[PDB]
Amino acid sequence: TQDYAFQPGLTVGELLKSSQKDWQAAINHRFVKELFAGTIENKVLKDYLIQDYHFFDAFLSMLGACVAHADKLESKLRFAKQLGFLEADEDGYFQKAFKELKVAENDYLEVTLHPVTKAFQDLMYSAVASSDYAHLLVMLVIAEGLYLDWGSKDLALPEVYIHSEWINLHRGPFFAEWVQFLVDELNRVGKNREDLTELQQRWNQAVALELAFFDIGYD
Amino acid sequence: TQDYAFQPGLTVGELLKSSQKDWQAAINHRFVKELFAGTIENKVLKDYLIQDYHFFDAFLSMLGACVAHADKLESKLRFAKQLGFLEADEDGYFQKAFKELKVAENDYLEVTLHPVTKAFQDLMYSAVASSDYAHLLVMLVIAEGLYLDWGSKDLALPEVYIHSEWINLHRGPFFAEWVQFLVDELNRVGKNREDLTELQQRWNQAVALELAFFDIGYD
Repeated sequence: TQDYAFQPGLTVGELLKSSQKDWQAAINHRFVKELFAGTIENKVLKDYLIQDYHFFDAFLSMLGACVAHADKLESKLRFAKQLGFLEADEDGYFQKAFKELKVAENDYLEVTLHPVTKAFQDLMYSAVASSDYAHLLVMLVIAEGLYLDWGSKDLALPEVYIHSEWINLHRGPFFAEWVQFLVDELNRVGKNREDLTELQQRWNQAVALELAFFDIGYD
Repeated sequence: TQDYAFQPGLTVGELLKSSQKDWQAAINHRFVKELFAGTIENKVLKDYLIQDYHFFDAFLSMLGACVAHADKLESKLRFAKQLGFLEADEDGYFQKAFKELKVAENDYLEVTLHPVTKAFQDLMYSAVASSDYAHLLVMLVIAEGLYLDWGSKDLALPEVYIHSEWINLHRGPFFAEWVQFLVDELNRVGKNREDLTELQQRWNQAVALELAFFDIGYD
């Protein structure tokens, strides 16, 4: 019944059923509302972005691990394409946002990982350690799929670059096609697996952490 | 004493000493001579490129594993940048070259891996399996460094695209800077390692395989 910005199919559709409350709470979080309105306080966005730049570090590693462990050359190449985009456009955003928000390089070194950020990294690095494409895809479908689901909201875009660009990085046909690729891959490789319970446990925990992460800047 | 297109430094400089004969034989191979002259037979280039597109598959995986296992975010990002380049420009070359040489998708599925190609993949996938950044860098410094060393030769470039573009993909300031990055990284992480013998054994075997690979099209 629940609609999403992507077409979940069978396996991802099944995984989504147990995380619904967390998923909906995340995409309708205060953070998302205030970002779209342009009303979000700089201190809140700054704190979120500092923690998120650590997410991004482990996130690149997951994409790398998919290039390493995907079973199809075409899939490897699509991951490679996304990695090039992230180095150019997403890292570019972070550097511009930190300059605007007056975050020096060391003002990044010195910020402690929030317990949620630490939990998320642990979970991401365990997917890397598994060398298991399905476990990596669980993490990526959630991170990218949930961000597409809020990014795709029918709300007027805010005028300030540091607001609009964070939305635009998680919105639009290129990102939507990428998310559907990830979903299609998890449906492909997830189809007949013995360890669906383990995948579901990872899935549910990662959605919970996505929701908790949005509270970081409001602490 | 031996000059290279990159500055080897300490650790890479030491590794190079035991592979000199193979290295020089590879960069002065008939393949390289005939490619630069534009005299290489289509059948020879085709056979080489078909086997090389399997090298490229495992090669992307090694780059991915470096994004996953590099110890610095800046390094991860440089690997991510190179992966985007390879998906765009290098895969693009392969698709154009196969079209020109009339190699159908299935004329790729059906070609057996040459024993050298198989050996090289095994060695590349073992570096991936190690999750050890130094072992991955050994493989990448050799693959990219040796290709820069022949690609950088002071010989007039041939006129035919399928010849010139294979040279141009392994020549020039962007590729040279990439190779020096890789060397600098191996010098950084290789500096104090207990398993230098194991790294040297990998190194020497990979250079030997690079040399053998050039004979594939002449078999």
